[PDB]
Amino acid sequence: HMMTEYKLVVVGAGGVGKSALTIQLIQNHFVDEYDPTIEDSYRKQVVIDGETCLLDILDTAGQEEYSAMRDQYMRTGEGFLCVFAINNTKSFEDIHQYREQIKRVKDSDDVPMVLVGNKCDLAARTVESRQAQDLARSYGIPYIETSAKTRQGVEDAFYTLVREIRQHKL
Amino acid sequence: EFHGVMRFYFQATKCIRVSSTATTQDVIETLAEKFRPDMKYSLYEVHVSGERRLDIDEKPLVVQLNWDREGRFVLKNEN
Ligand SMILES: Nc1nc2c(ncn2[C@@H]2O[C@H](COP(=O)(O)OP(=O)(O)NP(=O)(O)O)[C@@H](O)[C@H]2O)c(=O)[nH]1
Ligand SMILES: [Mg+2]
Repeated sequence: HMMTEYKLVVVGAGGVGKSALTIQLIQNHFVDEYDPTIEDSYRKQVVIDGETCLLDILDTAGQEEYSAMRDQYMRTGEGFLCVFAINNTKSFEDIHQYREQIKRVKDSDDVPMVLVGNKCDLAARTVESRQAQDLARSYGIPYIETSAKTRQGVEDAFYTLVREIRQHKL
Repeated sequence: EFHGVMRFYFQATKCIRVSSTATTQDVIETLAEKFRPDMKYSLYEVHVSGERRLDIDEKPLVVQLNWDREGRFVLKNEN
Protein backbone atom coordinates (compact mmCIF):
# COMPACT_ATOMS: atom_id res chain seq x y z
CA HIS A 1 0.00 0.00 0.00
CA MET A 2 2.46 2.63 1.23
CA MET A 3 6.20 2.98 1.71
CA THR A 4 7.33 2.13 5.24
CA GLU A 5 10.65 2.14 7.08
CA TYR A 6 11.57 -0.49 9.67
CA LYS A 7 14.53 -0.27 12.05
CA LEU A 8 15.64 -3.83 12.85
CA VAL A 9 18.22 -4.49 15.57
CA VAL A 10 19.90 -7.89 15.71
CA VAL A 11 20.56 -8.90 19.30
CA GLY A 12 22.19 -11.85 21.03
CA ALA A 13 25.33 -13.35 22.51
CA GLY A 14 28.67 -13.57 20.73
CA GLY A 15 29.42 -16.15 18.07
CA VAL A 16 25.70 -16.82 17.74
CA GLY A 17 25.32 -15.95 14.05
CA LYS A 18 24.05 -12.35 14.15
CA SER A 19 26.46 -11.03 11.52
CA ALA A 20 26.14 -14.11 9.31
CA LEU A 21 22.34 -13.84 9.25
CA THR A 22 22.40 -10.13 8.40
CA ILE A 23 24.99 -10.51 5.63
CA GLN A 24 22.99 -13.40 4.15
CA LEU A 25 19.93 -11.17 3.87
CA ILE A 26 21.85 -8.21 2.44
CA GLN A 27 24.40 -9.93 0.20
CA ASN A 28 23.09 -13.52 -0.23
CA HIS A 29 26.52 -14.60 1.04
CA PHE A 30 27.68 -16.58 4.08
CA VAL A 31 30.59 -15.18 6.09
CA ASP A 32 33.06 -17.82 7.28
CA GLU A 33 35.41 -16.06 9.69
CA TYR A 34 34.31 -15.06 13.18
CA ASP A 35 34.79 -11.28 13.31
CA PRO A 36 33.38 -9.87 16.58
CA THR A 37 31.02 -7.02 15.74
CA ILE A 38 30.75 -3.68 17.51
CA GLU A 39 27.95 -1.90 15.62
CA ASP A 40 27.19 -2.48 11.92
CA SER A 41 24.37 -0.88 9.94
CA TYR A 42 22.71 -1.90 6.67
CA ARG A 43 19.90 -0.72 4.41
CA LYS A 44 17.88 -2.88 2.02
CA GLN A 45 14.52 -2.35 0.33
CA VAL A 46 12.24 -5.39 -0.02
CA VAL A 47 8.59 -6.26 -0.59
CA ILE A 48 6.76 -7.88 2.33
CA ASP A 49 3.03 -8.65 2.13
CA GLY A 50 2.64 -6.53 -0.99
CA GLU A 51 4.37 -3.38 0.23
CA THR A 52 7.85 -1.97 -0.26
CA CYS A 53 9.68 -1.90 3.07
CA LEU A 54 12.85 0.12 3.64
CA LEU A 55 14.68 -2.04 6.18
CA ASP A 56 17.43 -0.41 8.26
CA ILE A 57 19.27 -3.29 9.93
CA LEU A 58 21.62 -2.76 12.88
CA ASP A 59 23.88 -5.71 13.69
CA THR A 60 25.15 -5.26 17.25
CA ALA A 61 27.85 -6.66 19.53
CA GLY A 62 27.41 -9.81 21.56
CA GLN A 63 30.58 -9.46 23.63
CA GLU A 64 29.97 -7.19 26.61
CA GLU A 65 33.42 -5.61 26.20
CA TYR A 66 32.35 -4.45 22.71
CA SER A 67 28.82 -3.31 23.66
CA ALA A 68 29.22 0.11 25.28
CA MET A 69 26.38 2.14 23.73
CA ARG A 70 23.64 -0.47 23.89
CA ASP A 71 20.99 1.84 25.36
CA GLN A 72 21.14 4.22 22.39
CA TYR A 73 20.49 1.71 19.60
CA MET A 74 17.85 -0.10 21.66
CA ARG A 75 16.10 3.29 21.82
CA THR A 76 16.26 3.80 18.05
CA GLY A 77 15.25 0.24 17.19
CA GLU A 78 11.63 -0.67 16.49
CA GLY A 79 11.95 -4.45 16.31
CA PHE A 80 14.52 -6.81 17.76
CA LEU A 81 15.84 -10.08 16.33
CA CYS A 82 16.89 -12.06 19.41
CA VAL A 83 19.25 -14.72 18.06
CA PHE A 84 20.60 -17.74 19.92
CA ALA A 85 22.51 -20.78 18.69
CA ILE A 86 20.88 -24.18 19.19
CA ASN A 87 24.28 -25.73 19.98
CA ASN A 88 24.93 -23.17 22.75
CA THR A 89 22.65 -23.35 25.79
CA LYS A 90 24.41 -20.34 27.34
CA SER A 91 23.39 -18.04 24.48
CA PHE A 92 19.85 -19.38 24.91
CA GLU A 93 19.79 -18.38 28.58
CA ASP A 94 21.23 -14.92 27.81
CA ILE A 95 18.11 -14.22 25.72
CA HIS A 96 16.13 -13.26 28.83
CA GLN A 97 18.83 -10.77 29.81
CA TYR A 98 18.60 -9.13 26.38
CA ARG A 99 14.80 -9.32 26.66
CA GLU A 100 14.69 -7.36 29.92
CA GLN A 101 17.17 -4.70 28.76
CA ILE A 102 15.02 -4.05 25.69
CA LYS A 103 11.89 -3.76 27.83
CA ARG A 104 13.70 -1.30 30.10
CA VAL A 105 14.90 0.88 27.22
CA LYS A 106 11.46 1.07 25.60
CA ASP A 107 9.78 0.95 29.05
CA SER A 108 6.93 -1.33 27.96
CA ASP A 109 6.02 -5.00 27.80
CA ASP A 110 4.81 -4.65 24.18
CA VAL A 111 8.08 -4.64 22.23
CA PRO A 112 7.97 -6.53 18.91
CA MET A 113 10.53 -9.33 18.87
CA VAL A 114 11.20 -12.61 17.09
CA LEU A 115 13.14 -15.43 18.75
CA VAL A 116 15.71 -16.91 16.35
CA GLY A 117 17.55 -20.19 16.81
CA ASN A 118 20.60 -20.29 14.55
CA LYS A 119 23.03 -23.03 13.44
CA CYS A 120 20.26 -25.53 12.68
CA ASP A 121 22.53 -27.24 10.13
CA LEU A 122 24.54 -28.68 13.05
CA ALA A 123 23.65 -32.05 14.57
CA ALA A 124 25.10 -31.20 18.01
CA ARG A 125 21.86 -29.67 19.26
CA THR A 126 21.82 -28.72 22.94
CA VAL A 127 18.58 -26.67 22.84
CA GLU A 128 15.49 -28.60 21.75
CA SER A 129 12.88 -26.94 19.55
CA ARG A 130 10.26 -27.12 22.33
CA GLN A 131 12.49 -25.30 24.84
CA ALA A 132 12.57 -22.23 22.60
CA GLN A 133 8.84 -22.57 21.84
CA ASP A 134 8.03 -22.27 25.55
CA LEU A 135 10.21 -19.17 25.87
CA ALA A 136 8.70 -17.62 22.73
CA ARG A 137 5.11 -18.35 23.78
CA SER A 138 5.87 -17.02 27.27
CA TYR A 139 7.01 -13.79 25.61
CA GLY A 140 4.20 -13.79 23.05
CA ILE A 141 6.56 -13.71 20.05
CA PRO A 142 7.15 -16.08 17.13
CA TYR A 143 10.07 -18.51 17.06
CA ILE A 144 12.07 -19.17 13.88
CA GLU A 145 14.76 -21.78 13.33
CA THR A 146 17.37 -20.37 10.95
CA SER A 147 20.64 -21.39 9.32
CA ALA A 148 22.92 -18.64 8.05
CA LYS A 149 25.10 -21.29 6.39
CA THR A 150 22.31 -22.45 4.05
CA ARG A 151 19.96 -19.40 4.13
CA GLN A 152 17.29 -21.48 5.90
CA GLY A 153 14.65 -19.23 7.47
CA VAL A 154 16.78 -16.11 7.02
CA GLU A 155 14.13 -14.34 4.96
CA ASP A 156 11.34 -15.71 7.16
CA ALA A 157 13.04 -14.46 10.34
CA PHE A 158 13.44 -10.88 9.11
CA TYR A 159 10.08 -10.73 7.32
CA THR A 160 8.29 -12.11 10.38
CA LEU A 161 9.93 -9.38 12.46
CA VAL A 162 8.59 -6.75 10.05
CA ARG A 163 5.11 -8.23 10.46
CA GLU A 164 5.64 -8.09 14.22
CA ILE A 165 6.61 -4.41 14.02
CA ARG A 166 3.45 -3.57 12.05
CA GLN A 167 1.38 -4.76 15.02
CA HIS A 168 2.55 -1.70 17.02
CA LYS A 169 3.12 0.74 14.14
CA LEU A 170 1.21 3.97 14.76
CA GLU B 1 49.95 0.69 21.73
CA PHE B 2 46.22 1.14 22.34
CA HIS B 3 42.92 0.51 20.59
CA GLY B 4 39.85 2.63 20.01
CA VAL B 5 36.53 2.32 18.23
CA MET B 6 35.88 4.33 15.06
CA ARG B 7 32.77 4.77 12.92
CA PHE B 8 32.93 4.72 9.12
CA TYR B 9 30.31 5.78 6.59
CA PHE B 10 30.07 4.61 2.99
CA GLN B 11 27.46 4.14 0.28
CA ALA B 12 26.34 1.61 5.12
CA THR B 13 27.91 2.13 8.55
CA LYS B 14 30.53 0.14 10.46
CA CYS B 15 32.10 0.62 13.89
CA ILE B 16 35.38 -1.27 14.27
CA ARG B 17 38.13 -1.44 16.89
CA VAL B 18 41.22 0.17 15.35
CA SER B 19 44.79 -0.03 16.60
CA SER B 20 46.93 3.01 17.36
CA THR B 21 49.35 1.67 14.72
CA ALA B 22 46.89 0.87 11.92
CA THR B 23 47.50 2.94 8.80
CA THR B 24 44.90 4.20 6.33
CA GLN B 25 45.81 1.41 3.91
CA ASP B 26 45.12 -1.27 6.53
CA VAL B 27 41.81 0.35 7.52
CA ILE B 28 40.66 0.61 3.89
CA GLU B 29 41.61 -3.01 3.20
CA THR B 30 39.77 -4.08 6.36
CA LEU B 31 36.60 -2.21 5.39
CA ALA B 32 36.90 -3.43 1.79
CA GLU B 33 37.11 -7.09 2.84
CA LYS B 34 34.22 -6.64 5.28
CA PHE B 35 31.79 -5.90 2.40
CA ARG B 36 33.53 -6.75 -0.92
CA PRO B 37 35.85 -9.78 -1.02
CA ASP B 38 38.41 -10.41 -3.80
CA MET B 39 40.03 -7.06 -2.98
CA LYS B 40 40.81 1.06 -4.93
CA TYR B 41 39.27 3.09 -2.09
CA SER B 42 40.16 6.27 -0.22
CA LEU B 43 39.38 7.57 3.27
CA TYR B 44 38.22 11.11 4.04
CA GLU B 45 37.58 13.01 7.26
CA VAL B 46 34.48 15.17 6.83
CA HIS B 47 33.56 18.24 8.88
CA VAL B 48 31.09 21.06 8.34
CA SER B 49 34.16 23.21 7.65
CA GLY B 50 35.40 21.06 4.78
CA GLU B 51 36.69 17.72 3.56
CA ARG B 52 40.19 16.24 3.58
CA ARG B 53 41.84 13.04 2.37
CA LEU B 54 43.99 10.90 4.65
CA ASP B 55 47.42 9.75 3.51
CA ILE B 56 48.36 6.07 3.24
CA ASP B 57 50.84 6.09 6.15
CA GLU B 58 48.51 8.23 8.29
CA LYS B 59 46.88 6.74 11.39
CA PRO B 60 43.10 7.35 11.33
CA LEU B 61 42.76 6.62 15.07
CA VAL B 62 45.25 9.38 15.93
CA VAL B 63 43.57 11.68 13.41
CA GLN B 64 40.22 11.05 15.11
CA LEU B 65 41.34 11.99 18.61
CA ASN B 66 43.02 15.13 17.22
CA TRP B 67 39.55 16.69 16.76
CA ASP B 68 34.40 21.56 18.18
CA ARG B 69 34.60 18.98 15.38
CA GLU B 70 31.70 16.65 14.56
CA GLY B 71 33.97 14.98 12.04
CA ARG B 72 33.03 11.80 10.22
CA PHE B 73 35.26 9.38 8.33
CA VAL B 74 33.93 8.35 4.92
CA LEU B 75 35.07 5.55 2.63
CA LYS B 76 34.82 6.37 -1.07
CA ASN B 77 35.57 4.81 -4.46
CA GLU B 78 36.44 6.48 -7.75
CA ASN B 79 34.36 3.80 -9.47
N1 LIG C 1 27.22 -23.84 11.22
C1 LIG C 1 26.88 -22.54 11.31
N2 LIG C 1 27.81 -21.65 11.63
C2 LIG C 1 27.30 -20.39 11.68
C3 LIG C 1 26.01 -19.98 11.43
N3 LIG C 1 25.90 -18.60 11.57
C4 LIG C 1 27.10 -18.22 11.90
N4 LIG C 1 28.01 -19.25 11.98
C5 LIG C 1 29.42 -19.15 12.33
O1 LIG C 1 29.50 -18.75 13.69
C6 LIG C 1 30.57 -17.79 13.87
C7 LIG C 1 30.03 -16.49 14.44
O2 LIG C 1 29.35 -15.76 13.43
P1 LIG C 1 28.90 -14.26 13.69
O3 LIG C 1 27.90 -13.95 12.65
O4 LIG C 1 30.15 -13.46 13.72
O5 LIG C 1 28.20 -14.22 15.04
P2 LIG C 1 27.91 -12.90 15.77
O6 LIG C 1 26.67 -13.11 16.56
O7 LIG C 1 27.90 -11.83 14.75
N5 LIG C 1 29.13 -12.63 16.74
P3 LIG C 1 29.34 -11.25 17.50
O8 LIG C 1 28.28 -11.19 18.58
O9 LIG C 1 30.76 -11.29 18.01
O10 LIG C 1 29.31 -10.13 16.50
C8 LIG C 1 31.26 -17.67 12.52
O11 LIG C 1 32.37 -18.56 12.48
C9 LIG C 1 30.18 -18.09 11.53
O12 LIG C 1 30.72 -18.65 10.35
C10 LIG C 1 25.03 -20.95 11.08
O13 LIG C 1 23.83 -20.77 10.82
N6 LIG C 1 25.57 -22.23 11.04
MG1 LIG D 1 29.61 -10.60 14.46
